[PDB]
Amino acid sequence: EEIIWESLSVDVGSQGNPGIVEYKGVDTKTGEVLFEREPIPIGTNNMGEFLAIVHGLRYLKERNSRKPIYSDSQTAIKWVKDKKAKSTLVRNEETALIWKLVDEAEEWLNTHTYETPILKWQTDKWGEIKADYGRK
RNA sequence: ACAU
DNA sequence: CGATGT
Ligand SMILES: [K+]
Ligand SMILES: [Mn+2]
Ligand SMILES: [Mn+2]
Ligand SMILES: [Mn+2]
Ligand SMILES: [Mn+2]
Ligand SMILES: [Mn+2]
Repeated sequence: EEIIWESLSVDVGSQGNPGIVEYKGVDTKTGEVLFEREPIPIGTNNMGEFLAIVHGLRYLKERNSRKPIYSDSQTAIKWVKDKKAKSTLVRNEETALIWKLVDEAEEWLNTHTYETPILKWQTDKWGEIKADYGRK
């Protein structure tokens, strides 16, 4: 209903799907960019959406912040809840990097706690999430 | 049918 | 038009 402006917004960006994947996190209120992941040669949109949330959790935890995280990805929000990224991406040499990062993100979830609310950004009501890359 |  | 997901 109401945007929680005191929040962190995260989003994937890509060149192809599967393709080059990156992600960033921004202050929902100001748009200030707070982190940006270096492009990963091959990944899926949903893997990046997932890594973005987990990085957000780790970022806020390190800084003792209780802000929620917004993501526009139904899939990634569920993967984080389940602590299991059920990606269909083949495991081969090409995809080894992204799969390592995803496996490690899952491992972090299974060994750490958080109270961070993970909220659905309501794109249909509010427009693009503020971490969007503007490529669509 | 919803979300990317 | 194609792909990734529940
Ligand atoms: K969107
Ligand atoms: Mn997104
Ligand atoms: Mn795994
Ligand atoms: Mn986007
Ligand atoms: Mn367009
Ligand atoms: Mn489009």
